[PDB]
Amino acid sequence: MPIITDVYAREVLDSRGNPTVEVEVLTESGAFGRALVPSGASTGEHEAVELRDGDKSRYLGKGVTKAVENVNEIIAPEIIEGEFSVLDQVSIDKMMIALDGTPNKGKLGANAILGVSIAVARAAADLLGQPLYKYLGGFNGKQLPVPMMNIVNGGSHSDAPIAFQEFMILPVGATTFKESLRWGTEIFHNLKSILSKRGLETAVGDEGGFAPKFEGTEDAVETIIQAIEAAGYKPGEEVFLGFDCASSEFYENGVYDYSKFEGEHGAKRTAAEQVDYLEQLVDKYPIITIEDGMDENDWDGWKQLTERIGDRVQLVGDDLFVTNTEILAKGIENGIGNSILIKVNQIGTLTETFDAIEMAQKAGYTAVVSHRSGETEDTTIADIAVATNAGQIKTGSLSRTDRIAKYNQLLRIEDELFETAKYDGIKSFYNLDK
Amino acid sequence: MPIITDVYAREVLDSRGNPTVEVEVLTESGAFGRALVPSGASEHEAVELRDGDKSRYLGKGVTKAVENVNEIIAPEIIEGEFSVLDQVSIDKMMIALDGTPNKGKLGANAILGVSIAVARAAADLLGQPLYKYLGGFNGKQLPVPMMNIVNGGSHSDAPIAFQEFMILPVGATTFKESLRWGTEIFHNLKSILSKRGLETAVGDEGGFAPKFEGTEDAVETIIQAIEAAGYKPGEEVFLGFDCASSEFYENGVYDYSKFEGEHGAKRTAAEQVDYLEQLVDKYPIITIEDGMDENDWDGWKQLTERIGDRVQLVGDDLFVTNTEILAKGIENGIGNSILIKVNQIGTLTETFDAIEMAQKAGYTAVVSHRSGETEDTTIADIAVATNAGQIKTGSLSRTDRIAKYNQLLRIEDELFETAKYDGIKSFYNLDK
Amino acid sequence: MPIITDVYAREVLDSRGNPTVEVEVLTESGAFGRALVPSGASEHEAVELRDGDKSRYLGKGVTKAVENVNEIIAPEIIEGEFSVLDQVSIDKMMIALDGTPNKGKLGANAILGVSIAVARAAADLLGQPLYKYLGGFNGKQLPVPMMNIVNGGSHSDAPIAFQEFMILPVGATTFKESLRWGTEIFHNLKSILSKRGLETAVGDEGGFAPKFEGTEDAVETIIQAIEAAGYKPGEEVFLGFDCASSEFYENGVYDYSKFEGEHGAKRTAAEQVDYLEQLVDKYPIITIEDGMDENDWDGWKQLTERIGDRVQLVGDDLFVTNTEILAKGIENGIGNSILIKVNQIGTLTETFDAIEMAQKAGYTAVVSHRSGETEDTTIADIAVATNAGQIKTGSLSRTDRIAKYNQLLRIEDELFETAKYDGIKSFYNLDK
Amino acid sequence: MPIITDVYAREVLDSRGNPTVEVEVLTESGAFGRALVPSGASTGEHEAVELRDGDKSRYLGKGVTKAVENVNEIIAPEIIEGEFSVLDQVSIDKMMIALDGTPNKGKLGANAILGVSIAVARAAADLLGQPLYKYLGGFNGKQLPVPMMNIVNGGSHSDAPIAFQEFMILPVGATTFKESLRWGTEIFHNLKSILSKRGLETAVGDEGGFAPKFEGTEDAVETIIQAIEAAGYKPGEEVFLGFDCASSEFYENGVYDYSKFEGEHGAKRTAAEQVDYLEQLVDKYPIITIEDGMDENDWDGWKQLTERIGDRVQLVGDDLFVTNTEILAKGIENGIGNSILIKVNQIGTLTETFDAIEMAQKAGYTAVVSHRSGETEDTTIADIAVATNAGQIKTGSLSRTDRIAKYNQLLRIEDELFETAKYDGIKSFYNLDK
Ligand SMILES: [Mg+2]
Ligand SMILES: [Mg+2]
Repeated sequence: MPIITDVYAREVLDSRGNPTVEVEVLTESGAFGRALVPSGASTGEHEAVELRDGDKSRYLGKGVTKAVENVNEIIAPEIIEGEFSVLDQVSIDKMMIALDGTPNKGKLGANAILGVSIAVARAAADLLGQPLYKYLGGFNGKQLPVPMMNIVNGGSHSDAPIAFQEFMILPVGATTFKESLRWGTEIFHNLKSILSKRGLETAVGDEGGFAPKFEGTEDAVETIIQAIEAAGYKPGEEVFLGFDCASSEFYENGVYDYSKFEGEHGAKRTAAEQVDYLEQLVDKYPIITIEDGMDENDWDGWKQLTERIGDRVQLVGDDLFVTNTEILAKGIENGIGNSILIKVNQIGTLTETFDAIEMAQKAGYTAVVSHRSGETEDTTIADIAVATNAGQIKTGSLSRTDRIAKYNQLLRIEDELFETAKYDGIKSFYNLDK
Repeated sequence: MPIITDVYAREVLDSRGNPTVEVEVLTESGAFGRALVPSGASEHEAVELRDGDKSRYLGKGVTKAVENVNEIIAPEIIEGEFSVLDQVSIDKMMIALDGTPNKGKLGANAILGVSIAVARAAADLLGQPLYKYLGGFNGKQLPVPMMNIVNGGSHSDAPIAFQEFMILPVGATTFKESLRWGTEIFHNLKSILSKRGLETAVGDEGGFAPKFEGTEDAVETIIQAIEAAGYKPGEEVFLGFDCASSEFYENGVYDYSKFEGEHGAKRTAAEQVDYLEQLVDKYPIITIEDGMDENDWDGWKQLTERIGDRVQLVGDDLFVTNTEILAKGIENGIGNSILIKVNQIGTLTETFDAIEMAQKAGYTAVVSHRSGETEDTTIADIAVATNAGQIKTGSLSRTDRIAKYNQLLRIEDELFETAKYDGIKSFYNLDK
Repeated sequence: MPIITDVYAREVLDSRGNPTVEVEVLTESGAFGRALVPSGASEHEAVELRDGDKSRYLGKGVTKAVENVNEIIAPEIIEGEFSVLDQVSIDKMMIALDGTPNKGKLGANAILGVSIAVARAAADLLGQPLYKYLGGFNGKQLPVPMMNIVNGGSHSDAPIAFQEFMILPVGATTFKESLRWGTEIFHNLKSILSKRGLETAVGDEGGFAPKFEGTEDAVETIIQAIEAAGYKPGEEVFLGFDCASSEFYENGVYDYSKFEGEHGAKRTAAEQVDYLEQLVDKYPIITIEDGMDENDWDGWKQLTERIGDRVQLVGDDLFVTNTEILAKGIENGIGNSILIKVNQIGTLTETFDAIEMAQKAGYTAVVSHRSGETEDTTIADIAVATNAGQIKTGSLSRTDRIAKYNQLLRIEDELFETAKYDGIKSFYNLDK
Repeated sequence: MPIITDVYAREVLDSRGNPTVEVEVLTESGAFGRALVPSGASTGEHEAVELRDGDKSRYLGKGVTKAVENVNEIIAPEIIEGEFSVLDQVSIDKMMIALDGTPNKGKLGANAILGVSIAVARAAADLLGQPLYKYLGGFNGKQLPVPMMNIVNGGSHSDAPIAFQEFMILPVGATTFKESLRWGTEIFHNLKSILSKRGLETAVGDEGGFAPKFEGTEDAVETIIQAIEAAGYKPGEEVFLGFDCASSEFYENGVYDYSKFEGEHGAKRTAAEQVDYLEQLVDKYPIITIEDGMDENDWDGWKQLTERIGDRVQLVGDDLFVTNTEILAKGIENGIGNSILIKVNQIGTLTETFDAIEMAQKAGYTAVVSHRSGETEDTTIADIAVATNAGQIKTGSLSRTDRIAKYNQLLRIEDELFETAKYDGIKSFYNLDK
């Protein structure tokens, strides 16, 4: 029954219109799994890199035929001839890491390897008749994540004078994930009206949120607040706010240079002034989470920021950790941050992904599983959040199926869990004292 | 074994963030089907059921529809011991159970959910690809895609009357190649827009709504993106419109001033035809959807006599996926193509009847998406099952659209050397 | 197929010769699970049900608990048609069926028996090793074992206050190697004791209770056995205590005179901390269990501030595998590790919640045996399922202990090249 | 279905902390059996010898990697390539005896061979859906054994001035095995109190019984009696006593030298005086069984002892017979003893074990299946006693799971047998006239 008999990859498209890898796994008894890999980075300092073709005359160089070939001609024959059972996730993942033989995964491609890794796990779940989350996390996978819902974009994703890349709402005060999703959409739609009445742009970006021409950061925040209240919810209690500052995008030579995005008179802040500024914002607005508040290399700044607001505010390393456990470990040992953004394709296997989540959790950090800019109809990250009782997810705004499909999968998971389902609300932030 | 043992509905979300119905069907032997219903309409149209509870989802909840499946439709199926393979008796039974031509008591969305999920479960039981279960052994023709790229009319702040502008990669050898071109043209257009300082964020169907100066600006810029990607506008890639002329038609006149400024022409039926013929003569346009008002039957006649031999004329608002109205169009020689919106008629059986009617009249049947979509890909399989030759399932952005394209890629891959992509020969309705 | 068709309990014996509960679960398809319950306690603790019939087993019979399974719990499961895979709903249902927080109406031992046997049967149905069914695909980390070797306090006639002395073979490469070392050290100690004319018979946990002269004699002799076996006390093998200080704590004072003669120090909270720090500075001690009284929260704070960065401080009596109390310890920064006794909380679900809480607070969760054990090996699989990193399951003597060790050997063997043994890195709770 | 497809051995630990062999057998249809071998002797005169590694730097020379290798590299390939069905116990056992080719089993190791032998039988029982006892003994295996329960130790297992190695209680007067076990524990626990009140040692030895510092043999016996009575049972009727004298341990040159263990003034008895002494003890105390009352080589003494008390007292050869049927046969032909201790690993296969039991039974002797000092979680000897309607077992005191697990298995066997179960009490001693 469980021996893997076929592993097949093909070229398909992601939510941005760019090629990506899809892999299908079949066992001798006919259990089946399909995996679609989200967009990645083909160059980087510390992450698994995906393999692109570079053929300027197909898909503007973004085709993934090489990665597809590597699956079909290198990985699949090793798996088939090895007679691996679909249940041996870790050996298969370890075999693929060694077969690529680079820390990068850049010989075979992180996209090739991950497609296989997830396809196998899904096939195993199908074979056992298990919901994926329980196969991945065992019998006690039951906690639905509080979602970080992208609502407004800035920085390099906007023309408006705003340095922070993304603003989010978090419906922590709901009692079920189902309710939390509802609130999200109500707030989203109310915001759309408000923007439309103001004559601002209503079309959406990659994450399915808005990038309107606000006057600045406070305009943006306060308008979100207004949308929360207009929908009938309370900002301090039921719905909270979050940032992805992506501060690396505007940091150079020890200066957080807000004028890269906020125009001539934007503040040029030192590390100590960046912290003061974020503390001010947090004392003013009901902000529960900040991603990349300091630069990916400003560890002293991260330290300062963690010492100052880390007891009562979640601080998420994205560019800081890059889903790398050697870097996460150094962060943990130095008391920097209290949360890590887990991007599955940035590390490249399910096994390594679960090791990062476990490492994070065991240090009292939160592990927030994350979408990419180019997503697919794959809903695996919803199952991973519940499998690990992660307590949080970041999978986009409240439009576009590349985002909504994950929310739908969470609805199905909560439904199926029935009376065993758990939604911890504010207690999901176990990384926080106050 | 094929007897249906569970029919279960659930409230989920569509691509616009509004509630829709999901239905799951199981047979005694463990075969499984899931359907999600696209966004619809709450005359002459199957209607979806919305809750109207101002405190939930702004009145757009579908708990009553979900409840109609679980408390009314499911027990009828289950107690009736219907086989999962008896698609037509199940659909028929649901139409009778609802009792109104509207499908308004149970909801088109309750009914269609079941209808699709039953078919998918049948395909699962039989080990068949869905397109082959639906269409028989000969379902093998991949559609030329109508790819939305620019929006106007009420979907834009720009002074353009027509609602959609489309590209059609007819000249490609395979569906796979044609999809590639779509994306390359689309990405070239994107960077041309940002180089002109125009807006790049997308709407419901994953396309652009840029502030162009006018209809000629939009078209000419689409053409330039096609050429900047290295494809020939006359032969490899054609253009298409959805004018949605019903939107700017008031009191016997096509009032472009509704969307196109203060000096937009007020146009008579004869002047519309002239303008459309002008555009067709001045640009490589192969299809026009709703070029005339839904009730301007005289105008439709005129337009079909004028350009029908060489341009596809698609009724959307004109036929509303209603076979009574389609029959009348055919009998009176109006149009040469019909947009099929599965949730607008409400069953798979009626959808296939509607397609069959169209095809037997020498019309093309263009299976279509809705503004609010889902992760569901059934419309891809319908297109191939009926060798329709065409599909309209959005731009090259948003998984709500791309998922359908991806499913066509899997279908073509699976079909291997039996797969067919006709290109310009897909337009069997066109005398030219 | 996964529906539970039989739940059956039976009176058997534990490793001390006292009655305990055995439960067997069967599914429709023939999948099978057997659990045996370890010895417990008849406040803030799940309680086991004892018969109290002075004419049977000296009042320790469990016929009423067995009867609660067979006449009350089983029919609820069977009539409810629970799937064997629905571990959390079954446990939840049993908690509600009992109704008291104690688990005192049905008995923690009735409930836990069912809970474990259901999981084992699920693992059997799925063809999965139990650690993988319980923990998901990534359960692969073998625990460093806390190996009891010498006993004191109320488990010895010798003048020693602390109840247990342990070795930890942290420096080993594999669990297999670490188990080997345990046995070699233990057998070397045995012959050193018989060469000194000291007692060699073993207690409940398979260790020794020799009449040493004092606490320094015991420790120094353990170290010598470690060195006589060719291992380095500082790096390869560390020591550990279970002081069980609650035992000699009266009226605000740690009264070593309870066990340590007539001139054993009466010690204040501050003087306990000093002494413990002294020992830690003078010997390679990596863990202390219950170094302070179960109710001396101020003292625990003090001790954790003092040595918590570099010594593991385990609450046993302090937390009583109760998440309300654990939460408070975490909130107040007391301890850095919790002893998990599955029968002290009473379900697998609550056990995993308790472990999860601990791990998420940066605490280690040390799965534990009880004085009265059985041939059951589930705690081995729990340790690996949760990648706990540690286990406390006895000395290197008695199958009640060795069976668990043997099961860890099978687990490691089965895991093959995926198996992990972290050694000193298992102490992720320790800043040093 | 029944063909053996895998035979696998590994190193595990016994109840004394020493390596032993564990073997697992699988058939093509997935029937499974696991066997753990108890401690043996690696040298001997007349027994199967187990194979130890002799590597002084692993497990102090007691590792069994060689035996494990022999299973995996010699026995398993013969079984797999031979395509033996799991049901052909005797051919497989005969094949292993010949493959080792020595009377000792010392080439491959008695531990290697037995592990396989039992694993196969268990797999066969699993394959057929049969309780093991019925597979081994056919449909009429239904008699629960009267247990010989170790309670007090002496001789070389004690510092106290007592020559006899072990003292036992036998709850012959109970009506079920279940009840008989209860009585055992009640007596055991009562004895523990009494000893504790006397200030004597309460820790346990290998068999889970006591080795306290009694004044001598009578002190020991009478204190056991006291514990019987204090628990509410009658010494002459419900509970009887037994010995393992292990008289070989203190015999030399025709002298039973009690001073080897009972100090300066211990009696030095001739063979005729040993018999008188045992007869005296039996007339004084309710002793129903004596193991190795005479030396393993003192056949004339054994004769004398059998002629004198053999009609009314059970006399068990352990060191005398060494589970060897050539020696048992000579004993039977010479009228020596009336019972034999069956140690499965001393002979080395299940087949040979059943031949010894059958030989014993057919001579009107009793066959008492026995534990070893180093035991395991294996419960096979419980099934063997019932399979053969042996009527007696010797599997230790009433503590330690290495002992209790056998008692538990007997409880399960009795339970499952239900109304067909049989516990003969005193009539189990069919070898006795009076
Ligand atoms: Mg239209
Ligand atoms: Mg303790």
